[PDB]
Amino acid sequence: NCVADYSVLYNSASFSTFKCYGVSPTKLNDLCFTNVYADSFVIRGDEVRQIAPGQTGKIADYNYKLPDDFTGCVIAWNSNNLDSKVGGNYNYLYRLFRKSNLKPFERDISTEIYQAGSTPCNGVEGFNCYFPLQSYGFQPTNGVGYQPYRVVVLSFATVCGPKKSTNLVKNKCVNFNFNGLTGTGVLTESN
Amino acid sequence: IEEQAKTFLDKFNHEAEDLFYQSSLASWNYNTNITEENVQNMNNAGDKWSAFLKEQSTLAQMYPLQEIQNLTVKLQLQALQQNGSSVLSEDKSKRLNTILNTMSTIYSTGKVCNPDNPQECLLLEPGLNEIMANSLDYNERLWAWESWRSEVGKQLRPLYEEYVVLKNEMARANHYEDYGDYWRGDYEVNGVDGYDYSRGQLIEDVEHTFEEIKPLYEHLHAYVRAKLMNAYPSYISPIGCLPAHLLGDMWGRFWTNLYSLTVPFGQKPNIDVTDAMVDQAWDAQRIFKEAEKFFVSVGLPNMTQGFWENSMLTDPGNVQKAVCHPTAWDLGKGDFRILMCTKVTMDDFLTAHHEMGHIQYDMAYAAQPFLLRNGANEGFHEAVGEIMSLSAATPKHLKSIGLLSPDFQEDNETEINFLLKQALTIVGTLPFTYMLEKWRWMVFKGEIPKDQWMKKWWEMKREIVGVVEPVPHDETYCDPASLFHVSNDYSFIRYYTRTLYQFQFQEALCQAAKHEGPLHKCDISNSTEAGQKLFNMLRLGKSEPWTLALENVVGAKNMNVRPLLNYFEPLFTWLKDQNKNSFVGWSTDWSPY
Ligand SMILES: *[C@@H]1O[C@H](CO)[C@@H](O[C@@H]2O[C@H](CO)[C@@H](O)[C@H](O)[C@H]2NC(C)=O)[C@H](O)[C@H]1NC(C)=O
Ligand SMILES: *[C@@H]1O[C@H](CO)[C@@H](O[C@@H]2O[C@H](CO)[C@@H](O)[C@H](O)[C@H]2NC(C)=O)[C@H](O)[C@H]1NC(C)=O
Ligand SMILES: *[C@@H]1O[C@H](CO)[C@@H](O[C@@H]2O[C@H](CO)[C@@H](O)[C@H](O)[C@H]2NC(C)=O)[C@H](O)[C@H]1NC(C)=O
Ligand SMILES: *[C@@H]1O[C@H](CO)[C@@H](O[C@@H]2O[C@H](CO)[C@@H](O)[C@H](O)[C@H]2NC(C)=O)[C@H](O)[C@H]1NC(C)=O
Ligand SMILES: *[C@@H]1O[C@H](CO)[C@@H](O[C@@H]2O[C@H](CO)[C@@H](O)[C@H](O)[C@H]2NC(C)=O)[C@H](O)[C@H]1NC(C)=O
Ligand SMILES: *[C@@H]1O[C@H](CO)[C@@H](O)[C@H](O)[C@H]1NC(C)=O
Repeated sequence: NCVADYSVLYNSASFSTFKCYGVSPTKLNDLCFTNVYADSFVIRGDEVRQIAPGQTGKIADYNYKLPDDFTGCVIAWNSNNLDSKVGGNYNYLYRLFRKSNLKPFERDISTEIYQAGSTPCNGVEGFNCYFPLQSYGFQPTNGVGYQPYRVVVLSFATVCGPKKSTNLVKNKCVNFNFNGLTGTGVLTESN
Repeated sequence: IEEQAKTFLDKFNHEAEDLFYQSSLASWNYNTNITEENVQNMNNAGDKWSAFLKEQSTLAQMYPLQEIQNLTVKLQLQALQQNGSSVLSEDKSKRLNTILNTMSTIYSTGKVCNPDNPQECLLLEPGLNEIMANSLDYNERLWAWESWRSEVGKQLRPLYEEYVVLKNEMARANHYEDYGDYWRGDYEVNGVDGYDYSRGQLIEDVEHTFEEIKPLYEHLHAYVRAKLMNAYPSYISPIGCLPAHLLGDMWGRFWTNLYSLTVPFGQKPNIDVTDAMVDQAWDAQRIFKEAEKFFVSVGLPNMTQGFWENSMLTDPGNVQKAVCHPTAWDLGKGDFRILMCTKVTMDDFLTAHHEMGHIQYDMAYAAQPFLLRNGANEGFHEAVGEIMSLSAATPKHLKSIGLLSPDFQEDNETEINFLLKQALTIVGTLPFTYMLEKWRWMVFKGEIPKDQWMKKWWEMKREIVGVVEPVPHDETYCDPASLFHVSNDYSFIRYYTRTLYQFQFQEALCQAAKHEGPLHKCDISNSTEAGQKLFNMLRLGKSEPWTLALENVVGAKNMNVRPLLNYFEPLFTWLKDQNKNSFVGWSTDWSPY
């Protein structure tokens, strides 16, 4: 239920990489659709390479699966100056292990100790069983592949892009389009 | 079963790198800002790093290595599961630590008193080594050389006779039959098919290559003797071994300081570019950017940007307490940086090519697992730096990078003046480098007993190096321990293998570069294949073994010395005309006293 200026994101100078995976970036004004959800998170720069349609590895298999048939887009930008700390900004959390492979758009927030091969386990994470949650200690001195990137995903009726309007020429023979009605004529101020 | 071992080491690789980072951050901050407040910080960070590392080792030990199939996970289990230390009983561990601390304090604080004037005393580096490097009074040197041994070296005797026990009991407890076999273990390779390698085979291949050096060394020795006979007349026989106090430092480890006494053509000035560096008014930034211009010219990667903000290349503007020791840092998290105290000199320009050549290694394997981000053996990690030094020392690079004028000229008298200074450094040390490891290998196995230690040492100085005791020694002395590499617990075979590999790594890329002359004249600039055949090995680290890595660069399944000897065929061509009336090699039986 809003008009979505999506191409202004694509034309802005701040973002480091942006791509779309069911749509071209010039058609981002022409889109109209029922509902969408926007996603956001902070991740390491070389691991953003997993955050495209259908891919494998770490985030894509154990946190956040994108499908090969993703009608959507992803936008990513460097964030050292706010999202890294000299002591390592361990507030950001990632999953290293989980059974099965995630369904596209699947989320999980529960955890149990991983028990690879076969063993019982009740805390401690000592031998053959592992706590799967880990923290990302981002530091302002990291090499580019380990620097923090701010990342957004767009999961493409109520939401058309911006409907462009021209100047309005009066007293002349003109072709015209007013909302959805088209014609040709002379336009004059009525009483 | 393997997924337990994979998930356990995947967790090590995600856990460890953070702790490695905030340990090495305090160590970086200490070395650039030296304060007790940063010493205590780097101590208490390094403590928590070790307390993690040793715990993860006893966890890795529960996983049976015979349940593994994959090669990667196997080498990372074997790197973390290894004891080494902590196999000793707690008292014997502290006794070894007590001996190590005692040999460390003896070597670092060892004063030598002047018998002409007892109120003046010298430490080793700030005075006693200076005599050996830059004085020509035979008796002042002989005093400095024998007084290091008698007033300091003697202190290490009763300690080395007990270090050799506790280190062998440590090796044995690990099922390495001696501590020499334990140090040889770096070069070992297993289960890779064909490219496997043995601890004992390292002895056989060092001794199979050493005899190819001897015909060159016995001409270079007879030449260095024929020149030392003019600097030290009546003291030296025309056929003799060389008196050890005349070899240019406290042990005779390199002949490079004998140049001014030994030079082929003292009437021709050997090349420099320190003048062109100050004529263009270069700084550390320019020197290292001209090095990055060399690296992008062969076509290796650029720096990761953060190298320039986070490295230190000159001293600070403050009269800040910081170490001037040029050091390559990999901190983890992709953070590569150099720390040094640089000064505008062509030696520092070669340094820049060398230390950025170390960072190109640290950078290339950075996608490999953390337990695997190291040199394929301890000789590779310096040989990969020194090829970038040697390519940059050439008159072709120096003229084409604009450091020599277009109308500067070079001649055959200049070519031999360079090659002899290379040989006094590269060839003269190889006998010593084989000899020191061989003596230690034979001590740790017990082929030399404690009642023949100093006896066999000097019999080997006379048989391998052609060098004679200036003054008699017996089993009250410890001349091996009077050197840093013995008293502070360092393996030394890395220098032999590196001094082989440097010339293999050179000639492999000289073929790729279409090089047209003698091996020293080679430059790997503007080329693609010379960067590409190298990058195939540089991306490995430890993730594939050195025996296989040599086949990717050179096409050799094992180490060779031919390439080194080919870098000296033009100098041997000159020695064969100079030395015709010389006694080639030496009489082992002569003595100066
Ligand atoms: C060496 O580094 C330390 C810490 O990095 C400096 O010590 C203090 O650093 C804090 C920053 O957290 C400043 O607020 C203090 O003013 C510093 N102390 C002093 C006495 O200035 C220290 O200054 C550095 N060394 C030098 C010579 O500047
Ligand atoms: C076990 O060995 C296999 C191959 O012998 C490795 O498999 C490769 O894994 C990477 C990423 O893990 C993939 O991109 C490759 O395509 C795989 N190769 C093949 C041929 O399938 C595997 O990585 C090894 N195990 C570990 C933990 O490294
Ligand atoms: C590391 O050293 C120990 C000896 O200090 C090796 O033997 C184990 O010793 C512990 C007590 O410290 C015993 O509980 C274990 O039962 C011993 N191991 C076995 C196999 O029974 C240990 O094996 C060494 N590590 C390796 C890789 O061999
Ligand atoms: C450098 O090059 C010159 C020219 O080739 C060498 O001079 C020759 O030396 C040989 C050996 O003594 C003589 O047979 C020739 O007669 C010399 N040439 C001429 C034109 O007279 C010179 O000896 C070379 N020096 C070195 C160190 O290689
Ligand atoms: C090797 O690389 C250097 C660096 O690009 C080349 O130097 C250029 O040479 C041309 C003509 O010789 C000059 O006009 C340029 O100004 C030089 N560039 C720089 C940055 O100084 C050199 O030509 C290359 N060698 C070959 C054989 O191509
Ligand atoms: C390396 O950086 C320079 C600018 O300093 C640039 O010209 C060059 O293209 C970069 N190297 C590569 C491989 O692109």
